Amino acid sequence: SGFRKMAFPSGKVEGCMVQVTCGTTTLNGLWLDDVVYCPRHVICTSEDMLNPNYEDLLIRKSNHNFLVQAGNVQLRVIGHSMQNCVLKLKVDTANPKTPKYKFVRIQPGQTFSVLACYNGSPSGVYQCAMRPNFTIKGSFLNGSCGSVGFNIDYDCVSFCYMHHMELPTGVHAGTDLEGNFYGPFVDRQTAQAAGTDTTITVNVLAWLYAAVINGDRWFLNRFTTTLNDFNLVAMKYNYEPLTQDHVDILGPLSAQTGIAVLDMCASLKELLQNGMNGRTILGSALLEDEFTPFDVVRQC
Amino acid sequence: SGFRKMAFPSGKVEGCMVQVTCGTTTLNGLWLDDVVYCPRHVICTSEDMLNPNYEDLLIRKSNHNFLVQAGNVQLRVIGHSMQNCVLKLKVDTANPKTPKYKFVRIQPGQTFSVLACYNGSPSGVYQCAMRPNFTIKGSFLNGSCGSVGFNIDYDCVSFCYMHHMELPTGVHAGTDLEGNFYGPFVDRQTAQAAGTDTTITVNVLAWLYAAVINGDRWFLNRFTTTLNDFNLVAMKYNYEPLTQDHVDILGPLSAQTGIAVLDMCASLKELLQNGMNGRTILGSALLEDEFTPFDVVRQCSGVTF
Ligand SMILES: O=C(Nc1cncc2ccccc12)[C@@H]1CNCc2ccc(Cl)cc21
Ligand SMILES: O=C(Nc1cncc2ccccc12)[C@@H]1CNCc2ccc(Cl)cc21
Ligand SMILES: [Cl-]
Repeated sequence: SGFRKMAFPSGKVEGCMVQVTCGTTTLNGLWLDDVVYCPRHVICTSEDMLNPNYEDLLIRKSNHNFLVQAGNVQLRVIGHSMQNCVLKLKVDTANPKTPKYKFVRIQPGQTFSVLACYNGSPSGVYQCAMRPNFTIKGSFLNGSCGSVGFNIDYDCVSFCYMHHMELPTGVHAGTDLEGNFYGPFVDRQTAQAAGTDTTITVNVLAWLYAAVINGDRWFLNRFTTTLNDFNLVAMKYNYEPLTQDHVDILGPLSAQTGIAVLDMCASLKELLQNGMNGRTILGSALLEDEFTPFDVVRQC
Repeated sequence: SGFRKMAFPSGKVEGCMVQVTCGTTTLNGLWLDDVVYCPRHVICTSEDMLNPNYEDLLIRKSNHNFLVQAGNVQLRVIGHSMQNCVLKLKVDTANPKTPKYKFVRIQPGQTFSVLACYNGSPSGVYQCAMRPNFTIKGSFLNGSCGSVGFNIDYDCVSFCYMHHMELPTGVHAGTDLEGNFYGPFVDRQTAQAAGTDTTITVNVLAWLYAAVINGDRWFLNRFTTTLNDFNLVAMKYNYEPLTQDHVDILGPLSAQTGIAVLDMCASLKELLQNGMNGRTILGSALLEDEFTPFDVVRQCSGVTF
């Protein structure tokens, strides 16, 4: 029993964290096999940042301009290339701690663990979700760029996020490990704003099933709803539309608890209408949306 | 910016997790140097759990009865002894991945990271607090016994908790790494209940400072209070008493934000008597008490390990 916001054990990723320095800029890199992946903005100066021409800045660099430190050992850079917004630094040593890995691009609503690092040193691990507006509500200070988001399945690490920047609202933007940004963001200090954030409906429903599995049924009701009537109500509370894919995904949890997805959708509509009335669900006074249906099945 | 429930990086502890199987029971062990530490209830089965004489059950076990698996390698047990509610299995091989470590007993209100394991394999890491009633609101299923709680200070891992059991309310009970239970609990299948819990006041204040550091000031007010008047209010809302030690501990956060500890106490008093009024603090509608003052400073300063 119990339900916690739980991160994947970070050990497999800790052994990949390195410090990357180019001039006065220092940030984190991910050392996998003989390549160090890091944000390409490590080649920018604080002023260059408004309209950098990364191809122009990169062509002016040599392998020896990149200082890569793995613990107390300096790695030798023997090549460099740019793939979208990530810089790939070929090094002369394969990381002996390289786990079985994959690069996966995730969709909004997906969750992942973040290993927050400063100067190539892991400082903390927390759990995140890719918001529907493609930002992440992380906890990052200056120097955290290059910190990565990941999931572990079996002994395989799926790297899904690399931290690049903080937006004016305090939320974070980054790329997959192929350098493609999540969201309409660019690695430039130009005026950029996150779109209106919405609640991840499928995740809230999954969390309501987790509460039912943990013995909490107070919020249930005798009502059901159509998918269209649910979405009409959900939209008014800034909740993401629930698609038939989401309904299908909740099938296992619906079968396990005996509560049909549209029956749970009706409990959610009523919770949005009434609030919680001094009650909590799984120790929370708000509806939690950073647990996917997969996380719930895995943890419960 | 941002404030998350953040655990210590678990890598140093992952390299210590092993599977311990004795009879029909399989649980987790902590392999440090040439010793595997695990709950002593691994020697128990069905009849045993009811009324267990652990000295009697342990004396009949041979070393070869404890199957210890470290990854895909079986460790050889060359000795066994019991220290309080923890079983120590002497093995022939020192763990080459043994980090710099200490065994520390923590006090209620102190936080730690838990590396939840099943079959000697780490499955998740989460941050939690030792409640004032000595339970932990963890997330544990069957097979999680032997999972450990820890903090990291520089390069030294301080092991502070070993998971032993789940109480009927879904909360968890365990021991320090010397086998002494936190709380009035015993490792036996019997009627046991967690006492009425209280809110960790110093931790709520620390979290209010974290909210101020992150730009949330709506709850601040012009008022201050005496420590005695605050404690009279706090006792009414099942909040732990705030001592002068707590006030001193919050000094750095008070100096950083310009909000005196007793000034933040008057904010807490108004929040307790009036509520949040539809507003949230750091994305929460409840007052969070599982971040210590040190946790807030560490996260808002970026300390690495
Ligand atoms: O955002 C950035 N860094 C940070 C990243 N994360 C959390 C921070 C918190 C506090 C200060 C900085 C933080 C850098 C620097 N500031 C502008 C900028 C513009 C574009 C790009 Cl791609 C990177 C950056
Ligand atoms: O509590 C225990 N294990 C667990 C531990 N954590 C979370 C669980 C969740 C669900 C089932 C078991 C769980 C064991 C088994 N039940 C009786 C018992 C009595 C005494 C002792 Cl010391 C251990 C135990
Ligand atoms: Cl480093």
